[PDB]
Amino acid sequence: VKSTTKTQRIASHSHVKGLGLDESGLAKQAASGLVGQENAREACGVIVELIKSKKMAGRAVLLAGPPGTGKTALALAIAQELGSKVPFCPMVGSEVYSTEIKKTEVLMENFRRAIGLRIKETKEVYEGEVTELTPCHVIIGLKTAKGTKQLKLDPSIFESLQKERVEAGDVIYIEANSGAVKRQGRCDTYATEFDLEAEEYVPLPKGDVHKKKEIIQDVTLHDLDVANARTDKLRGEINKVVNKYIDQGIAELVPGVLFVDEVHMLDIECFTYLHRALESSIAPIVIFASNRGNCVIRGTEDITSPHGIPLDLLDRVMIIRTMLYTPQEMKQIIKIRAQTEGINISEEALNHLGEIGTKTTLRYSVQLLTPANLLAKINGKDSIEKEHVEEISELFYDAKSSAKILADQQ
Amino acid sequence: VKSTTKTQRIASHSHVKGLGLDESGLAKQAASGLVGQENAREACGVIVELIKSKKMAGRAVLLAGPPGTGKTALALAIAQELGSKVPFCPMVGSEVYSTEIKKTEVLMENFRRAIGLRIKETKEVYEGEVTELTPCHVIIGLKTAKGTKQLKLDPSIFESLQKERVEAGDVIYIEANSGAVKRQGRCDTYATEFDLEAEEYVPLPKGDVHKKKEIIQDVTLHDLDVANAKLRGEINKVVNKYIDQGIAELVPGVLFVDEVHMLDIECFTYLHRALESSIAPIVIFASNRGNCVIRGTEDITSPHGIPLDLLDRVMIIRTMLYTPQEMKQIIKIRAQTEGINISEEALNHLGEIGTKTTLRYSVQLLTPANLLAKINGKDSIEKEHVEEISELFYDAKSSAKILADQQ
Amino acid sequence: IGAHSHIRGLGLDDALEPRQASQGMVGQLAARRAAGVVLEMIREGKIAGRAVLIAGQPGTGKTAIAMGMAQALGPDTPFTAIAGSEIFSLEMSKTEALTQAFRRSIGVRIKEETEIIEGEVVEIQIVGKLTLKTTEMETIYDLGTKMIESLTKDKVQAGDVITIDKATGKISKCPDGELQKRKEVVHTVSLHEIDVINSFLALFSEIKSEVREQINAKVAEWREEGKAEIIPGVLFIDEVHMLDIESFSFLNRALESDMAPVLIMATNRGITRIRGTSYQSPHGIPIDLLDRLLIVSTTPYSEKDTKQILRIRCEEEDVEMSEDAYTVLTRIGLETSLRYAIQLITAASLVCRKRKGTEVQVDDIKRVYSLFLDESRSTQYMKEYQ
Amino acid sequence: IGAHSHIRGLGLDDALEPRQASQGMVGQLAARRAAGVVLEMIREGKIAGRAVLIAGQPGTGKTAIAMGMAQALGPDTPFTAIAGSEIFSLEMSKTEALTQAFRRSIGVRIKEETEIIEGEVVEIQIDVGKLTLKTTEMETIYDLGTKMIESLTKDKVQAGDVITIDKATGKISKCPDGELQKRKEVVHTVSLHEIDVINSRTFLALFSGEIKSEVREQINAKVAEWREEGKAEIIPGVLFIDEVHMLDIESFSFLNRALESDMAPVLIMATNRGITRIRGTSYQSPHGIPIDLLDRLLIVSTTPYSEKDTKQILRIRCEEEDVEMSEDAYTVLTRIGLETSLRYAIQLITAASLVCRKRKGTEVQVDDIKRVYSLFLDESRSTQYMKEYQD
Ligand SMILES: Nc1ncnc2c1ncn2[C@@H]1O[C@H](COP(=O)(O)OP(=O)(O)O)[C@@H](O)[C@H]1O
Ligand SMILES: Nc1ncnc2c1ncn2[C@@H]1O[C@H](COP(=O)(O)OP(=O)(O)O)[C@@H](O)[C@H]1O
Ligand SMILES: Nc1ncnc2c1ncn2[C@@H]1O[C@H](COP(=O)(O)OP(=O)(O)O)[C@@H](O)[C@H]1O
Ligand SMILES: Nc1ncnc2c1ncn2[C@@H]1O[C@H](COP(=O)(O)OP(=O)(O)O)[C@@H](O)[C@H]1O
Repeated sequence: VKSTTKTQRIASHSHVKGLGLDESGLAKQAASGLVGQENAREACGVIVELIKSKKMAGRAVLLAGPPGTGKTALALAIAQELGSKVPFCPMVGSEVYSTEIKKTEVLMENFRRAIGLRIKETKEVYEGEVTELTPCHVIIGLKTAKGTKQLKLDPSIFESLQKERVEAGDVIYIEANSGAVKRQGRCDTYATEFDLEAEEYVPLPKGDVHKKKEIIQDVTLHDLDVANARTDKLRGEINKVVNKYIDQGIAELVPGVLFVDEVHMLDIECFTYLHRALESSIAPIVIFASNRGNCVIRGTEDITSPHGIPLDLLDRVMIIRTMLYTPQEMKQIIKIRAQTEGINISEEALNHLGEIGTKTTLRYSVQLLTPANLLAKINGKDSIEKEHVEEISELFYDAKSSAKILADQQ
Repeated sequence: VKSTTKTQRIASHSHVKGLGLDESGLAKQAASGLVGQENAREACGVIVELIKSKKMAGRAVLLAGPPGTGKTALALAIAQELGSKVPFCPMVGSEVYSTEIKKTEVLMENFRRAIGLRIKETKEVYEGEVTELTPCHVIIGLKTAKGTKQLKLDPSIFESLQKERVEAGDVIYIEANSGAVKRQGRCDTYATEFDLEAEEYVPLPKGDVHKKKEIIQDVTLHDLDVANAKLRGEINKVVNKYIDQGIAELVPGVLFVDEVHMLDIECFTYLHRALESSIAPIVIFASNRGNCVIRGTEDITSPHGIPLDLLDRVMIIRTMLYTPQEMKQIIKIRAQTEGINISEEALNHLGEIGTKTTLRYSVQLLTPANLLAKINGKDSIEKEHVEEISELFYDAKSSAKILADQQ
Repeated sequence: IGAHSHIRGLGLDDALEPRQASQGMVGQLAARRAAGVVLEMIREGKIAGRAVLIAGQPGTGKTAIAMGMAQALGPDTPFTAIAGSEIFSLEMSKTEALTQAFRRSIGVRIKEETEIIEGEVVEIQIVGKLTLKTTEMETIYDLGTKMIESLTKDKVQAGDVITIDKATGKISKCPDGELQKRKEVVHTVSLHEIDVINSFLALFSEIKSEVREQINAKVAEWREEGKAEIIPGVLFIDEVHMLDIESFSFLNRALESDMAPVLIMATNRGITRIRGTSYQSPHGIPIDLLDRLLIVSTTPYSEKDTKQILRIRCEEEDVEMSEDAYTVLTRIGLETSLRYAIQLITAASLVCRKRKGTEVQVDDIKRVYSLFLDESRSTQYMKEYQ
Repeated sequence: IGAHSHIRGLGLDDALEPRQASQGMVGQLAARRAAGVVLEMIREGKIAGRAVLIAGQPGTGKTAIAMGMAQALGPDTPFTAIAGSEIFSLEMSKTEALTQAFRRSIGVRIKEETEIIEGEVVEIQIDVGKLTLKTTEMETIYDLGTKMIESLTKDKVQAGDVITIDKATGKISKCPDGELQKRKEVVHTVSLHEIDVINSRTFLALFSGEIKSEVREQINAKVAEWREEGKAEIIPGVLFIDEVHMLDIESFSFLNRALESDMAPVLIMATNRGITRIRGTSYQSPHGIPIDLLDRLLIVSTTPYSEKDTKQILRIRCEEEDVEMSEDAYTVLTRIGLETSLRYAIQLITAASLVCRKRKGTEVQVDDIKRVYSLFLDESRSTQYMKEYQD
């Protein structure tokens, strides 16, 4: 079915591809698009190992740190480290307070988004090593064990292949029955020292170009929810079918990571639901994140407990701190984000952006990039200079600065 | 349909017959039963001109002033100035959220009572100058341009005429199809210095006694709603049909909302949306507080409780306080309207009483004072009677002070 | 209705360089530059999943900048200005109020063939005829007495674009082509307009959901066919601090859709407790929404810009003012709100007409100032009483 | 398809004095006068709770009499001619079929509002512009168009060209000489069924049904609204059910229900069977009708046809078919219409015409008649010989 994921939520940290740790366990300065704080990264690796050892029975992770210190980045890194396709469901605690739907529905939906389903369906794929892409259309040669097998990939599937950024000398399979193209990687013939076997330089396929390959379909329970909806009855129906598929041996359940930011905004009832659900075996992780200390648990406006979580759940939570970062790490972070977004920026501009992030936050500094490059585009330049960053800083403000500006007069 | 109007509420301002300002724009000291409050009077005149110019585009008026300074009186004067039969519906916000009913329905009915209908219908009435009043089948002579007509009436119609205090030389019309006598006035033949043309000394009717008079009935939507007892909507459709036919001319009234500071923010939004429409009547507020907290917010404090949204569309008219002279004048006017003879020293004591507490208290003191004077066999009220009445009944402030003082 | 109907764009020239006085906007160069950046970001389509909140004290043109941006996006781009308190209404729940506010901003430009009775007037023929010339031919196209009166109302005889059996419009004397310009007028009808159409004292004496579903289906069908053109507009929510946490969550949800219009909010509090919950936050907005917010701050006004604004407004209200009157009004608008200053103008006009004058003097301005109290004076005077 | 397309009233008049030819109808004077009696009964309204049954052998004019009655009642009175077996359909039940038949027989003369802006065109003004229009009241040059002025130019200009709402232009006389922008009560007899079809959502529907009850309810409420207003004047039409004996006992009770309403149209039935089995029961009744309905039945017997009458009727039909034939060919056709059914004679007419054109003639001769007589047979002959093969 369709990938029903709020890409905008995780769109800010698509450069992170994993936790980036050594075999020993330590974390390097920068790896897999993760720079800066390392102790929390080692703790996240420990949590991943605990998951793989099946020791995370009814426990959770709570990431305590100031805003803009990589909490969501660390959760995404954990999700990546458990697998490339492992579901990740980032959420805020204030979104349960809906005006039409119940907090039960919102919490159930966010739980369902966080459980993956590996359905393997044997389908005839066009696995081959792309040789040429002559649109005469578009006839493409597919080198395989038999050899180059030229087939006309229709302009539509050719544009989908371009959406896969597929070039010559690349071993991929093109779903013919579904009319889709997906990048497996390049060919091992060009594997350099950084390119190894059975990786983003995959070897030449050994077999017929059209091979029935079990397509591992990564779909979440809520991804299957939208289809039938096009209701409680619908909920149960999919559950039984998925269960049966699991028993048969074609569907493998993969619990994901459910990240809840601003945990202090959940009521006592929501915490009870979270505890009840995470008590179950299938339940994914619940990675909390708190921007404050001791707060009064909402609903009971007399009792204050650490991080706003009730004691029954706090005693069953593993706490990981995060560091506030420094200008050099923040500048490296901005460099990575700019490379991901495709913006050329001067070093002095990077230093100014880093100091701005230290003043207000990393979120603001990251968000300032697009407007600055875009102002430079207006000016007719491709590179961002210091004056552009200064102008954008004096044009748009951050929440605290604006509030003070008003208070200065108020 | 019986007129559904809170006669008691407006009964205290029956002396008010208009705004009492000249054509130039400035207001005279005393006219049309209105004394003082010159600034607010001119403001009300300006608002009247704006309403008649249809330039009140989604706007309202807020009357700010201390208790007992004629805010309700000024609203009634505005309503009178827009027309004698223009609807006027006063209401204090504290009764929107009654234990039963629904705030929406209460505000709905309040709005309805403020929208009138000028139903002009041509009915052959017996408009003629009563020459003689023989009650036998009551052949009453009605002399007109055609001449005296011994139109045989019924004892019920004669009783109705007696209820209208119709005498000889009284130019009255007796709607023939309904047998209702309504005293238009006397004849212009007996007009004197005060008696004039086209009033309680109306001139001789020109034409046949049985003339199709274009009689206008003043009735608001709410009266029809109560008469027909959804149902409410159906009454609207019939009214629209009536207006479309060409005999119902809509006339928006004035909705006076006192104690506005104690109204829900939802009610404020509803009032805003209602006044957005073009057919909407003028919504006039009144308040006594300052920057009191909005009702349903608990943290935003805005002038007079009004939320900033509505209050950005509001024309504030300030009302001043009355000095002893004005208080005494107003008390004497109210006494005259009630038929009360009062001495000047009594009026002075009443004025100083009003200065301490309120004009309401001084006005209310009149009736018990007159009854006490009547008991002692005196036709007038002396200073002793007012002293005794003040010593008998108290005012909220003084009694509260007494209770707290002992505490 | 009315209000600030004098701005038809941001007036920031090109390359985000506000040219001071232009299409209304006569100040706030920083805010204008930011609004232009936001507009061209919207054009290039990288504002998805974002919003704009304009902070500033009352009377600094927060709504004016939003209206200018809406005009700059397109000549017929929908603009919907509501207030935070506007949602807690007796008839509709906050859900319905915000849904209506959103659908008010989603405009549909649907073509509609019409036989505009147009022609370059060569002679103003008086009920009767009216010579009209086009590239198609020239003939004495007949009009009514009121149609010719409106033709004289417009500049004579430039034009005129007389829509079929309807009013005219001044162009030049030169609309040409066919005497029957069978032009499919692209009517911009907002989703809410269609919804109300499918569904005169109704306000004195809310739509189920089936009508909504039918409206959505039909609009989608037309847009897909190529007849309609869904063009998201701009939704302005003044007094955003009045909104509570539950409505903020619905706003967050609605910003996720593909049809979501550009969301602009205005606030003037800072560090105010969220209406829902008991947690203080800037401008009373939950941080989940504040993180992805483009903040624009409107600076307070100076004397010369205030006087220019007043000049424009009097030009709009057909009132001539004495220069001393203009200076006194400017000083008033600096000591009090601009809104009160604008209110003063209409009352001064009637005060002038009372004495049968042609231009308002300072005396009328002072008389009306004494007549109608403003926000600050009324409170001060009331509390002192208490 | 195009049968009975010449029966314009009963053509008797003269205080119930049927003329031999009148307007198309020739012969069957007996039943014609009886129909005239019924016609006055409809006008006087003393037919409520009663029905008419025309008995007679096939092809004697029973359907033609019904067509004349509707025309005689009014130029636009609705007429519904259905067959008894038409109710046995798999799509609709007997209830739905009969309900639909009654609906289309119930006509409503909705006096549609038409703002007729007509007027003798003094000058054809091009075009979206106006057009010089003049009437007896005043000359008010009025609004026009291009596709419309194209129609006006395509029409006779100038010949009045009465314009109704900017759709029609009557080029009769210079007659649009009233008020330039006047008003008209356009007579429109929309059958109750016709209103139903408009509301019904659904060009191949006949190939790839049944009106919903709620749809029926709404238009019934609507019809009352216009009727009270004064726009719609319900006109009771004539419903003709051929082959009435085909209907079964259950349907007959339904007819009783529908005939006891103020909207019930005059029911005319036709059958050529004597005492037969009542469908749906095990009894024998005259005409295959239950006694309850038969008691209150105005039964008129159509006499068989005479020689000269058949010849005259043929003469009328050929004029509709634009066929010129010899007198001998006429007589042979009349003889055919005597030994066999009149319908068979009409069928031969058109077929013989193409015979004449085959030899490139103008007037059909006796030779052609025999050529088509041998080609296409009559139901009696086909059945006669064809059973002969069986034994
Ligand atoms: N360790 C990290 N590595 C790379 N990018 C990071 C890291 N931490 C934060 N970011 C950047 O910060 C932004 C996300 O903010 P984050 O701090 O993860 O959320 P939170 O404020 O909840 O901790 C992203 O744009 C991301 O690029
Ligand atoms: N300007 C005025 N002119 C004449 N009478 C007035 C005036 N103002 C008040 N009064 C009288 O004093 C009264 C009390 O006023 P009140 O009802 O307290 O006004 P509000 O409460 O609306 O300020 C009324 O009964 C009215 O007759
Ligand atoms: N840039 C501008 N150019 C011209 N008039 C303006 C401008 N900004 C505001 N105004 C006008 O000034 C008055 C007060 O500003 P307004 O937009 O109401 O303030 P705010 O929205 O900040 O409360 C309004 O009449 C508005 O139209
Ligand atoms: N009075 C008449 N005048 C002219 N033609 C008639 C007359 N009566 C019958 N016909 C002819 O006879 C046919 C009548 O159809 P008919 O067989 O009576 O219908 P049914 O199916 O009810 O028997 C028509 O084709 C018509 O041309």
